Amino acid sequence: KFASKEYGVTIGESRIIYPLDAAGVMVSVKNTQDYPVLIQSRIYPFVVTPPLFRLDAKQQNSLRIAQAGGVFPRDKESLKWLCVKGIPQKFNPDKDVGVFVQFAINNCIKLLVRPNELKGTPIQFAENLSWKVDGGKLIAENPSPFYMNIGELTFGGKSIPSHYIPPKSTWAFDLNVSWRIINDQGGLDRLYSKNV
Amino acid sequence: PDIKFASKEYGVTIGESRIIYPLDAAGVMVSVKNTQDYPVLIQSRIYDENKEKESEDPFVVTPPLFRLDAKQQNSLRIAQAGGVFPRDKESLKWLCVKGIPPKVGVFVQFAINNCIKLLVRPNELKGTPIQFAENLSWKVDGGKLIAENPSPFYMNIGELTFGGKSIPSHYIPPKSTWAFDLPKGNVSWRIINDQGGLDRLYSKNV
Amino acid sequence: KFASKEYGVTIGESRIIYPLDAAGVMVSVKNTQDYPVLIQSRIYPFVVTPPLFRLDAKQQNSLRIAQAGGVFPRDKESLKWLCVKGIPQKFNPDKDVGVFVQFAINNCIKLLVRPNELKGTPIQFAENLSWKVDGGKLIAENPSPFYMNIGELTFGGKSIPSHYIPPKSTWAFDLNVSWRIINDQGGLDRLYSKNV
Amino acid sequence: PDIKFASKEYGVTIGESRIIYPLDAAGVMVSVKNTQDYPVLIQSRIYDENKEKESEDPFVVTPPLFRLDAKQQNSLRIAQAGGVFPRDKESLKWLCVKGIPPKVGVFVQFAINNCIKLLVRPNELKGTPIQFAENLSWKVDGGKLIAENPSPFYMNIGELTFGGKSIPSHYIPPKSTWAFDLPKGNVSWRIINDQGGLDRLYSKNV
Repeated sequence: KFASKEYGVTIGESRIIYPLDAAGVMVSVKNTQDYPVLIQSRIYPFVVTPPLFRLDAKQQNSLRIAQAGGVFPRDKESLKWLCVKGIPQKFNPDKDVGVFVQFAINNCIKLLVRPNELKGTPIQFAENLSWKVDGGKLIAENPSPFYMNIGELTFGGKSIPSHYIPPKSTWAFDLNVSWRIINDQGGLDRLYSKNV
Repeated sequence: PDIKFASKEYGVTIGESRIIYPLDAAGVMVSVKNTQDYPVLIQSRIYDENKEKESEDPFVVTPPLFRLDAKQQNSLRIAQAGGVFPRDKESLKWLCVKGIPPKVGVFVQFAINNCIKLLVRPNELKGTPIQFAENLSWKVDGGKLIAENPSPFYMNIGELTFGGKSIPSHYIPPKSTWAFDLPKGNVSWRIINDQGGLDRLYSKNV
Repeated sequence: KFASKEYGVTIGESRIIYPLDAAGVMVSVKNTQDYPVLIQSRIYPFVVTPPLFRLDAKQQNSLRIAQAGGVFPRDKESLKWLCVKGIPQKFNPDKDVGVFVQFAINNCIKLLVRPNELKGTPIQFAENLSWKVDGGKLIAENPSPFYMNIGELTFGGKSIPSHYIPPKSTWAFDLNVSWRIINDQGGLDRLYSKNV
Repeated sequence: PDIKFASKEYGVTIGESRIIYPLDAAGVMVSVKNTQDYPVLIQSRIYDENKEKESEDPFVVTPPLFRLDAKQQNSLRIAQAGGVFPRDKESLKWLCVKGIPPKVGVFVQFAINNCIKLLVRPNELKGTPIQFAENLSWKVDGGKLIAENPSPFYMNIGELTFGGKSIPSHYIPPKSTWAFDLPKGNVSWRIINDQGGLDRLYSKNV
């Protein structure tokens, strides 16, 4: 038998905002191990540069995200994912014998694509969510041009696993509603309540 | 002693998230989220790179101890319990949230200590870091590269080279300086903006 | 997602021989980590001493295995298992931030109970295994008073996951036979062949 | 560099297995076993605490590289490819067998480097370690506890105390000595016998 569990939390939101129609954006990638790693980037259209490079211990390097430049919707935000993979004399039985480890790490930040033509900010629209219940699931609708990053969500005084609400669209949660979205200062915006 | 396995976000960091605390606001709230599908016990605290760990911070989080169920999230409440802080410049604090087990073979337990920057921003402060990145000046002393920051903001640097050679980035504290180590014998830099992206390149000679 | 695999082999056999009817035996337990651990022992009758104790980094301590002294068979060897569990100022964001680990470890050596009255050694009896096939499984019989520690086992030129063969008893394997047992020098004894 | 996670058998060692190689036997065979239910790649070699790792040993294992399937076992073949070794005393070698992968989240790989003692025993040597445990003598020098071993065998010590204080055990090489570190300022010991058990206690004054 060999078993492992991981314990920890995500703090806040992290995102890259790509302003639609910009030649591109630059993003830092820092290796914080104290050994060399091979960094490989992909997006999930857009294209990332270099698609593959070496990073020495404690060093950082920039990446350039840039858009193929095909049709994007102009009425709303879109969501892509940037994923960055990192890959890595006398005999002495106290040094040499035992268990040795290696690990590969795959990271993904949201890459948020925000058309220049779009009005205001998520905050200004957070109240305007409305809610309903269907085939057992708690459905939320977002009329907003923005993704609504749900950070606190209670239904009938009991809290529901969060998830963003795509703009001009809907999202369906598993089981009176209150919610807070996440503001552009990593923080939680104010609370709202509604009915069904 | 605590056996350290990896560093941030498992050794690979994209950009840098930050939290702004508007000085003498009653308090900010922060989302915290358990990605596992099993319960996690959560311990939160504020630290300062200039204060001893055991000692208390003027700033405080709530709940300082909280069991969080599978996939669940909770809000933390950061509050300045009346410390005294400068009006003219930013102050850096760190909110850390550590997970732990709730109460033939190996059973391994990985405990993630996740810290994010708490940037204490006086409201008597107009503009943003973006508008001050230029103002950095550079100097070499006892073989260390020294950055002077005349501005009220922290310059969270994300790209640094000195004579083509890339240097392990750090921040430069406001109205203060920072000393970088060298390898061999012109300076170029980018700070990290709010879009979580990198700012423009600037260059200057020592 | 979080996943881990372990890669390694068992070398040879390890056992404690308890000579039936002895006041007891002594066994070393060494902690090879460089930190303190809490050692807890159990047997799977017999009794182990201390049943629970602290062991500093690199230190060792003895354990006394001793038999309740109830009825044991005298015609053959018996098999018990000894299992030993081991349980365990300025802030600086390069030292303090990241992933930290702990692990508990549970070890089991065979505890082989060998009556004084018993003749010879496994080696002298290794040839005397005989084989058959039934409900799809490859069955081995052991007429020997000893456990036969199978270390190499091929059937129709293809190798089968090993397992000991209890004495005056039988064992059934999943799917001409050849086999080697393990001698009391950790090594592999000679090869034999039979039919069905 | 290789990132070390734990030491032997994950930090908790019961007794000590050994392998005896009868000097100038053609070769001994050893069982090796994959407990996982997935394939493992196996790399075997002999080392000497007195030779450099990269350098070749007179002794050799076969196959030096072997993929072993789920739950499978294989025999290794240790052979003295005509080195020159003393007839009068034992020599210690080490057979090491390392496992490796065959060719959102973390994927972790634990690689176990398992070594067992290869005790090269001349046949011109009657008796066993058991019959010589008594012959150890002790001495204190520059604040180290020194064991003299006049015997042809390795005294694989499994219990040592000096003035009630327990000392991290080691072996004492035959017709040679060993130097133990101290903590504070009478000696008691047990070697490890063939039943994998501990021998009788002996005591002596420096």
